[PDB]
Amino acid sequence: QLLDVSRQIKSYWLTNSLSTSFPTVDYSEPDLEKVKRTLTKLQNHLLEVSLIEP
Amino acid sequence: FVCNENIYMAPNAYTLLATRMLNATYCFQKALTKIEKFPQYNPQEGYTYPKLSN
Repeated sequence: QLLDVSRQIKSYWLTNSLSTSFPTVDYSEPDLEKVKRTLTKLQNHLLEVSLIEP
Repeated sequence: FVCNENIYMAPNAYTLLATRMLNATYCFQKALTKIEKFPQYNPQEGYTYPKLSN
């Protein structure tokens, strides 16, 4: 019965909320530039772009 | 007494009450010993009874 109590208490100490969201692999933070050049190029694929102008 | 062409001494009350008490308590001892070492307890999992199949 004593161990039965101990498991209860252990369960109570793990039912509490996390202080924070957990860390992960934030490593190799992604570039924005290549994404732009790729999207803009593919969208302009086989297209004769002629600048912008106002 | 003559128990129909038969003779039996009159039993003492305490001897046979205690006799039946003996028989009962013996059945109780056997009742305990057969099931001892069988409730495979685990706090995590209750009173498991290991089996060949479910």
